[PDB]
Amino acid sequence: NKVRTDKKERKRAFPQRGFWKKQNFLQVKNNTVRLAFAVQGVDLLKLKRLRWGEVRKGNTGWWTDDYRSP
Amino acid sequence: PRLNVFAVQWREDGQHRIRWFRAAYGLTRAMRAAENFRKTLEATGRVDN
Amino acid sequence: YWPPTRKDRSKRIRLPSGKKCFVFNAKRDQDGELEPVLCFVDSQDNLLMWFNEEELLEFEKLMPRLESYYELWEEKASRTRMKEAIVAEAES
Amino acid sequence: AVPKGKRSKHKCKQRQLIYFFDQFDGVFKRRRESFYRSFYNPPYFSKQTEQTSLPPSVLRPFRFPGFWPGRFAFKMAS
Amino acid sequence: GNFRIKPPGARHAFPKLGTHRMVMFRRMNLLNWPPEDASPLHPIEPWGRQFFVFNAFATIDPADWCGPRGPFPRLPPLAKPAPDAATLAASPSSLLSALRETEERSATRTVMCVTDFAQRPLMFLGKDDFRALRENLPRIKEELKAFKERIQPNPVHAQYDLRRKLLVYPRQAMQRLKTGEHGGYGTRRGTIRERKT
Amino acid sequence: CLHRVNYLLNLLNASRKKIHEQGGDISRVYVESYMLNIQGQIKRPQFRLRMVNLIKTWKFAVVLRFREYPMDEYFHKLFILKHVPRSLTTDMRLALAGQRVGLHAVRDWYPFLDSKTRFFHRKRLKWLDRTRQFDYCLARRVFKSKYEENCRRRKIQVLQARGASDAVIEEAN
Amino acid sequence: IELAKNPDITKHNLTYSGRVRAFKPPSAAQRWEMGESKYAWRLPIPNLLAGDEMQLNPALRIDESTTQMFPDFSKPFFHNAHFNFSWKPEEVPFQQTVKLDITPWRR
Amino acid sequence: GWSKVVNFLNKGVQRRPHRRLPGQPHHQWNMLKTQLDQLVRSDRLELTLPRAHELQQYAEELVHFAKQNTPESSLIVESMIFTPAARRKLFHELCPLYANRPFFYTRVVNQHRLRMRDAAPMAYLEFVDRPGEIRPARPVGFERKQAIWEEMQATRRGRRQWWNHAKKLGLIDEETGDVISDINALRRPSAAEWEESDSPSPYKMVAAPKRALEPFFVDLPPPTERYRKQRYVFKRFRP
Amino acid sequence: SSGLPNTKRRIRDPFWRRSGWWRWRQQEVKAMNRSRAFRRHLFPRFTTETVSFVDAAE
Amino acid sequence: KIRQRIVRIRKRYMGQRIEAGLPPYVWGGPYPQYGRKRSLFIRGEMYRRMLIY
RNA sequence: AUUAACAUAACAACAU
RNA sequence: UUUUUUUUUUUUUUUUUUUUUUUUUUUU
Repeated sequence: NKVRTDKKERKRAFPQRGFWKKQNFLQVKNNTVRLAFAVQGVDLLKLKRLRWGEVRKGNTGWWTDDYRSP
Repeated sequence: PRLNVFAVQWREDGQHRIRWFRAAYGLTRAMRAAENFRKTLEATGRVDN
Repeated sequence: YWPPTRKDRSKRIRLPSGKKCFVFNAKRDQDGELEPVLCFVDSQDNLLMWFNEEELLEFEKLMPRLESYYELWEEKASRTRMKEAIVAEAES
Repeated sequence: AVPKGKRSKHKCKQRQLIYFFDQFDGVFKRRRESFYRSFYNPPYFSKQTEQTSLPPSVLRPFRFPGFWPGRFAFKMAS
Repeated sequence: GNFRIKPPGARHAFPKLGTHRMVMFRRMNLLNWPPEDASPLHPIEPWGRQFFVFNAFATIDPADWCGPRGPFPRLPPLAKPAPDAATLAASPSSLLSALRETEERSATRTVMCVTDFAQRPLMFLGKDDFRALRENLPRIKEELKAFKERIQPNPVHAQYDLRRKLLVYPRQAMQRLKTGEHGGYGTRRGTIRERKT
Repeated sequence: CLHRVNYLLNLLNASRKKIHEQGGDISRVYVESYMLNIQGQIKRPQFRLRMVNLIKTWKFAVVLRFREYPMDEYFHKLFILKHVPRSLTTDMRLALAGQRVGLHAVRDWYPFLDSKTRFFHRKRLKWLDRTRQFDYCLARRVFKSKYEENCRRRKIQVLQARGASDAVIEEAN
Repeated sequence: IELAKNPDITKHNLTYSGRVRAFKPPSAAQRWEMGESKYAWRLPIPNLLAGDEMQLNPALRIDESTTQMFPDFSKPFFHNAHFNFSWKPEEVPFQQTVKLDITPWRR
Repeated sequence: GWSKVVNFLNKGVQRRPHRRLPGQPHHQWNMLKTQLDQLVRSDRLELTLPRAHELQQYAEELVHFAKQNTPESSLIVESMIFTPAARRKLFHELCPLYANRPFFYTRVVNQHRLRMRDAAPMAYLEFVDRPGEIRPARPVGFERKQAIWEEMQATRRGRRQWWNHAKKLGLIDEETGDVISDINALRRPSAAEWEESDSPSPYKMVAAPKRALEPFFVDLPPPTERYRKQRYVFKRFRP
Repeated sequence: SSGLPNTKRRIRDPFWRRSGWWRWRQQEVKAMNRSRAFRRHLFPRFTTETVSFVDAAE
Repeated sequence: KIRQRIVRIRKRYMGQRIEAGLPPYVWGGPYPQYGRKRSLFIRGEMYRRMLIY
């Protein structure tokens, strides 16, 4: 509970090895959001990955700089 | 469904008797074994009529 | 295995572009089974793709249609050069 | 079973050193030697951390400039 | 493009269930793969393989080329520079417009392309190549038919049959159900009861 | 390769940076001792089949002391005692292996290069001493002069790297 | 700061809540009453109005990237491929019916 | 623990040839099988040292049985791959490569570092004689002979050391008792090469180091850059 | 080696030794260690003065 | 385990064809009968009745 | 800011 | 190729087999 009123803190006391990861569902959700922005034509992943002070117009990256020697 | 096995019902000397047939080895194999057992019963003449 | 010896391929057919092609038995991607295959290679002898009898027969049917496109698109291509040059040679 | 009495300070003290030696001879000493070997090789660079991490490097710095002969810096060009 | 930029309505106009779910995700990555000026794709029956004719961008002469760079060498394109900042400042266009400026390429190289089910480039063919390939078609059918005869069956089946005929084949038990207080005897018998008149 | 050791690591790094900014020579700084102070505890509930245990967490404060070794002291520990740190020797060996120095440096660092060289050097030192051949004061002066000259050249070259004028260089040093 | 917070750009594509499955009742156009006809395009009267201004032919607005080729009736094929309705076309050959056997042992 | 138990228990214990893996045998074999295909598709994989020492056992056998070019061997090779891309690469890029290599096509490199999250050792499992390799590989075949001859001709010590060995290879002229002068005379055609079968076009390909280049520019990122996806998605906590 | 610490390691014990580490033996061992330690120094043969350290605030 | 394996390949193939956009063709052969109840026939009557109403 | 229990450190020792 | 008794061999030595410790060093 958000209010923190139930007995949900009992189990947490004991140590655990690991927990589930809903990757399958999360991936789908992310994909749907990505699609919803792509139909408009804006890259979200690109902006979520670019270096702080980095400028990359369009579909460009490290690879772009290879052939662009001059 | 729960036992996951075939059964054969036949009457002998006015008494009901059922035999087990595990289908773990194969569905078709168990089905054919049960059918052959019933046919053997009828051929040897151990079913009331 | 890849390199076909003299006794495992037919005569190579050279193209104007330098691309070569031959007929040999190739392991299909399905299961790796040998079947009659039409292998295509570039100038540097690199595998690009392959077909089979079915594919080739299918493609032969479609070839006529594709030819019209070559003539059609050419016009466009030509006209784009005129559109670029008319302004390149009049306002440079 | 259950303890019959309380452990003295002395015992604990002894145990402390015992444990420290035990650990040192088997964990720490091995780790130190493993760490020190990597120096010869270039540092490790992670692809994941590229967003914030500094560019790759090979050359190692010198912590003791007092015993560092030879040139330290190059004169500026005209 | 496989998608309409800035489409009308408040919802997608295409299915988003089944295989289409995957296809949308696959195609969203590449919003510009299919040239605006391209012939319709023509897939083949057996294996997903499409054909289409398009126009490619020009390139700089190899003479003027620096050299291969990076793990994927590629020749540079032939394009003019964008307007400079000094001219863009005086231009009446907005900042948004000015920032969004790009180069200008020349599309005058007509070529035929073959892709997979996924519209993945595989090979490129020109007019001369296509014309040359047509003259060798009859010579290739005979070679294919001749080579078809060299294939032989798989000896796997025969070896397995001989193996099973002249070898042992142990079989283990399955479904060893336990029992409670009362044990089993292979067969069971029912009960008999009388009616109450 | 621990997690909770980061807390100590940060203190170490901050102390080194502060001492360097204060102008002290970090190459002559040693850890004297330490001190631990209890702060408190944070207890938590823990239910069981027939009881309710109490789980808690530790909280401690670490106090560290640093001391700088004068030249005199430094000399006696490295030249005589041969109690050189490991970092220095590793650096030296690295440079030697990588060919970052000439053939002249190997011999110069021979007294402090390897354990075998240190031991043989110390034995020769003892023999020299017994033979009335070794001068303590002369060796100390040579040591100190070499160290000070290297330190001075480092700063002079660093200042020259910026392209400063001769007057600026003379006023700085 | 949060690029995901763009309701204007994303439009109704997202739910902005814990709605895994969206709900959309039938549209006005979709409904029978006051709904667009499936056969009114070919009428004479609408074309009059639509003079060099709009094409009412539905065959000129079919997506090519999400449509399959026309199969053969003789050959097995799906119903949903092109049949956008709920009635079997007369073109389709006769189809047989299969009845489940509940007591096959009686044979 | 105590660090002493490890030693006490280990006394008189034999080493295991095959390292144990988490799961049933059927699972373990599957795991190793899939990792072999993934190794074939990459050229280097980063794995734990124990696991790197284990996968190399099958990494060698795959290439050993791929070079036979027999129906029987083909079956065994088939029995060790999943995806078609790995089959294609193994049969089109690796088989030609190791034409002259008797064995030992892989190696293991220790990183001498511990994982941040696990404190575990790390290692690299990279193929031999591949682009961007960690270290160069030695020559084989005629290359080896040329190297040896070069070594011999360099200095006297080499000559002396290789004297015995050279005899077998035929680099010593028995008619004069001296090292062979012309080394190109020992050139032979390898399997990797193409046997002899016996333009003014504008669309001509341009020679370039790995593969040729087309005379046209196509707006397309590399194969490894045209398919993006989030590596991991955060899972919000439920307090 | 490979994912396994060496089995033939030697772990020191500060309070026990196979050769004997009794109270009586400790004395001797300490004595010898101290004796050896002391001798490792090399003091000058000639000095002009000796100056000690003192803390005025303390 | 084998059935769950074959299903995947079948599905994959079919999906590939759908992506390709080829004519919709299936295996027109004798299919099995995993069902037992006449759900479709029993269901039609309810709609008939409802309509009547 | 604050006593004890409790926790750590520095100095002091030689007939051993 | 490994393990085991369901196989095989011995039933002798005890100042023997074996072993962690060179002791004229009476105040390390």
